[PDB]
Amino acid sequence: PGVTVKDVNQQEFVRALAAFLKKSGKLKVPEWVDTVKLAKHKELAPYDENWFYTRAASTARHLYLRGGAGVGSMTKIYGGRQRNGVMPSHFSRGSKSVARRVLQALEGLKMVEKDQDGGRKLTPQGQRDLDRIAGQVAAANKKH
Amino acid sequence: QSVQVFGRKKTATAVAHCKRGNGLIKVNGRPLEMIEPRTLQYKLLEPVLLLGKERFAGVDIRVRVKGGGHVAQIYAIRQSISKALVAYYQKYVDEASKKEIKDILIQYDRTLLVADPRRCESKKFGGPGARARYQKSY
Amino acid sequence: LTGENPLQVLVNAIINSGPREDSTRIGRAGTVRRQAVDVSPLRRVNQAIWLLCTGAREAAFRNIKTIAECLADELINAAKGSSNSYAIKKKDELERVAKSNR
Amino acid sequence: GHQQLYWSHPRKFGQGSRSCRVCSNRHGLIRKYGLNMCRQCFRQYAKDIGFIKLD
Amino acid sequence: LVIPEKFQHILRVLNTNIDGRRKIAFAITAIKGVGRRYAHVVLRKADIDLTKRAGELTEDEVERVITIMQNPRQYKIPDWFLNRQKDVKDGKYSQVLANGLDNKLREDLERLKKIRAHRGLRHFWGLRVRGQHTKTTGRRGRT
Amino acid sequence: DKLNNLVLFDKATYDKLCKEVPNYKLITPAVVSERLKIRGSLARAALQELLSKGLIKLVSKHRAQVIYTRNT
Amino acid sequence: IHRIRITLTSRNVKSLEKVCADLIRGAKEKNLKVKGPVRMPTKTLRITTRKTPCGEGSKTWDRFQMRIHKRLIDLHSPSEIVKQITSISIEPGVEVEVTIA
Amino acid sequence: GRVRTKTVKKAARVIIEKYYTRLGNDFHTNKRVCEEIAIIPSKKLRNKIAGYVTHLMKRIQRGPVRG
RNA sequence: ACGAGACUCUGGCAUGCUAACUAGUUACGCGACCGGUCGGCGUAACUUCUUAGAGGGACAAGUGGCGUUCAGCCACCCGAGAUUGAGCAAUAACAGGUCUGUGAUGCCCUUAGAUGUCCGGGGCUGCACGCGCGCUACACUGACUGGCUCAGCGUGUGCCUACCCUACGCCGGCAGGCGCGGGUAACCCGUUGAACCCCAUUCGUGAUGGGGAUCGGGGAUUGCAAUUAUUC
Repeated sequence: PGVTVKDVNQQEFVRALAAFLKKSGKLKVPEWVDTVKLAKHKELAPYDENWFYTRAASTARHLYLRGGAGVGSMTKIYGGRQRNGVMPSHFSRGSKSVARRVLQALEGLKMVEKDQDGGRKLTPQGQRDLDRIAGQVAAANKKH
Repeated sequence: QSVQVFGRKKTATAVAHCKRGNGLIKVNGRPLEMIEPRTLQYKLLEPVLLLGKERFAGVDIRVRVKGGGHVAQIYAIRQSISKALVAYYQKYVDEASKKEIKDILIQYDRTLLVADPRRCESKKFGGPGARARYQKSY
Repeated sequence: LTGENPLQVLVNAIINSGPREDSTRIGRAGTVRRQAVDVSPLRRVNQAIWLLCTGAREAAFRNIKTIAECLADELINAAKGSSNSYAIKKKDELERVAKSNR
Repeated sequence: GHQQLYWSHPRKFGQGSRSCRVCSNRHGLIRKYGLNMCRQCFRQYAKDIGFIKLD
Repeated sequence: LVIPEKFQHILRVLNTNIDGRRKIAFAITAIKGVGRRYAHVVLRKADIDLTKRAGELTEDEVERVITIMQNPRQYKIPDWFLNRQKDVKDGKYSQVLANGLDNKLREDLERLKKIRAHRGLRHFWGLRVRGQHTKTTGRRGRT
Repeated sequence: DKLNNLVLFDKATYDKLCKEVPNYKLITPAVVSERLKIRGSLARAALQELLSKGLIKLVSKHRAQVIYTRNT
Repeated sequence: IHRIRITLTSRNVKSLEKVCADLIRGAKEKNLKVKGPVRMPTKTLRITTRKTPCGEGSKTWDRFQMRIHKRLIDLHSPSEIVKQITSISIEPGVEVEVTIA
Repeated sequence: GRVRTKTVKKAARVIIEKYYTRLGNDFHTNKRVCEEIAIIPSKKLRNKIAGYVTHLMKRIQRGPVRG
């Protein structure tokens, strides 16, 4: 028993996990979080319907890796161009309306919350919870 | 004491703590041909088809694999496994068996022990880069 | 998936296609002929398939034979064993033209 | 007046506010690392300051 | 997964006759308000897909989107998704007729002419109302 | 050059063109794309539909090429 | 606490190495544990100027360069001994700083 | 171009005509001896001298040389 | 005897050495069950990744061939590497440029607005390419899953710098005019705050989705003007 957050690959087990978290149905969608520009480099946006879970994925990966961060310093990792017409490129950022309202829709999910030094951080009860979902699905249908 | 150089190449590194343990077949902790970038996934399947299942029942290689760059992080796992087999066989039974599997692996491909020395070179006067010069008018 | 002997793809390309002569510029005035030269395989492959790849890319830009299926035709007319390649036919006809310098 | 004119609409990009610390000249200034020398005076005094040509 | 969808002899959405030569379901080259991020907002707020066989299909998506975009202020969202807010020649995001004039609608010829502006001559003579440089570069933009 | 080929589907021209893939020993993406004069995505859909009924074993999905194998 | 750090900064490595080795020797003569010389990434100060005082001739440049090497040694001793051991007549050009934690 | 400058040639000739018995046919040992019995202010120049000394002793092993 | 070379800096290599509470280990471990290591905190391994120093290492050294069998040249195993960048750089000269870099200067001379001052006061940047340097990728390769590849060179504040680099919270949709902190720096920005190449928005062929033709808005980085060069 027991699995680690950085042992195996992520796509399919988070597919199952985010499918469960989208079929929960308790998430009443904030109505001012989809019209967001986010970034210019994207010609489109995620349609997984775990899209709020996608900015949550950015927060989760880039705060587990290096703590004490928000959703703007989370990308130093795609350097090169952002050919944006007449002005030069920029470095990634994060919309804070999106963060406010994912925070308002993330109470009770025990994933992440505002830390005590700015940004986001994994909750201890939530950390136990996510290790528990990992282990339980490992024992049940994903890693047995 | 402790002899540990693990694997590295170009920029990336697979820290290979070699000891006794489970030693299951895993790359980045992940299955045999399952890596997400999906480009160079066969390079490890080859040797384990020759010896047998008993040989990897006690070689735990715990790897901290960090580094962006395919030709760096890939081609460093082959270096890491070559050094793992070399150290295991040298310390345990004798260097003749290490001689043999190192012979097959290294004479199989030269480029493990040798990295590319090529690196971006300095920019110079009166030009957009290292060798190019600004257009000369008359 | 071929089911047959797999050597056919490698051994059905060039052994009759392979250019075996070319030529070089002439004198100080005149371009209507070209002094014959032939090489050991190394420079004949160098020159002939440099010009082959260059012509194929300059003219075959916007190719209907585009990648994700660009293995079959060239891997069957690349290595050895046939006379069926088309830029190769250009260079072979000009090879005969150059061969006429004897 | 002096106090009715000074620092009213600020000189947030003053170019005549600096000069070479050696020759009182305003062009070719090198303000990096607080040198505040014109480039010619800097080339004159570089060896004394500690800058050397290695490459 | 195959569809008995037939050859689309006639493709009329906005009362004009153009024959889409290429593939179908993206004949919006003449449709002015569907696609990219606003269409993605509509998609996330609509939950629809096109999992049927491609090649030959039908295009109710653009009709529905423009129909709901007749009154795009229903959600009381300050609308930065549209083409021309604050605009002259129509107070609200209302509807006007006839196409072939979008360039004219992005260069309103009456008020600029009546205000006697030199930027008006930039707009009208074909010069650069922002001021790109023209002699050799910037030879696209006024030619 | 508008491609006006046999694409129209009526009561008699429907069931006479979409039955070429599963009835030949030599089926390849090259033939269907650059020689069969109809879109190869229809061939991809036909292969996927044959996959759906357990004839082959899917491995991975792609926008041009289809990867299946069988072990029976 | 006895946490004392000595920070040495100089533009040359011979004199800096001599002073660090002398400090380590002085600390190790006495029964005094000292954390070895921590070598900082030796920031380099570059200044590129035009060679000509006028604006004539081919564009030639001078790439002047200043290297600043810095070391840290951490140890545990009473301040009387650190005052004793700093007095070693450090050669000119080696900035020495002593700090307490 | 790998032509040895007259500096290394003269230094090697002096070394070998003064210390003929210590040197041999091995580059490593010749390099070490050149370290011992001469002051060469450069490691590259020392290696060049040692290499030309090895070449010169290969010359001498098959007969006399004029310099 | 100068110059060339040597030399100096710079890369490219150390399962060797010197050892780092600022970035990188920990199984006398808790933040885990149906025996796979789990990120403000967990740092008695003299360190492999990082930093930088004392050294090592390459010499046409080994072999074959050519050559007076000399100096050398070519090829090939072995090798991290079989000439990586640069810097410095003779003698004799240009009536070369600089008196607008300089209390570096000889000679000779202007306005009474000493170029002493007067954030007093339309001097451009316009478009017959009259000229010169530039702003400049051609469809599966051309492009979107904050998408698991990816940076490194460096800069940064209270002596005339009260004109520093910015994290985090302002939430009209994120740089942002308001607050509140960090950093004189391997310490904070920073594992470098609206990123490359890539990715079923997709073209089974190509004037379309595939790449920007003047050129209007939603909130404006906040600049004595900006339009008669700042601004998404």
